[PDB]
Amino acid sequence: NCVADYSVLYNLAPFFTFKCYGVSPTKLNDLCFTNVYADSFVIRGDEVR
Amino acid sequence: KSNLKPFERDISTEIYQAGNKPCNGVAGFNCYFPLRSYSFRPTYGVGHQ
Repeated sequence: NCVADYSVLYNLAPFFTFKCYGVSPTKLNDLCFTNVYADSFVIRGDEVR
Repeated sequence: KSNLKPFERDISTEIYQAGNKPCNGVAGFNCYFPLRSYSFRPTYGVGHQ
């Protein structure tokens, strides 16, 4: 029950690895999809791929 | 940039800009290369053959 305005969420990232599948990275504002989940951690640099 | 008319051919590979700040060949932040590809290994399903 809110809007996730990613226009500022991708932010002034030095390098945003936004490798995304199933949708173009820009066409999500007009989408009105269902709930979203958030989780994060930290990984050593080499194996980010 | 936008949608193309029926029965049209375009070959332009110019860098595409979405969030301003054109890269001018850098292909980095706020810019994506228009041309993409994928592998064709035989061990793929009917949804990728």
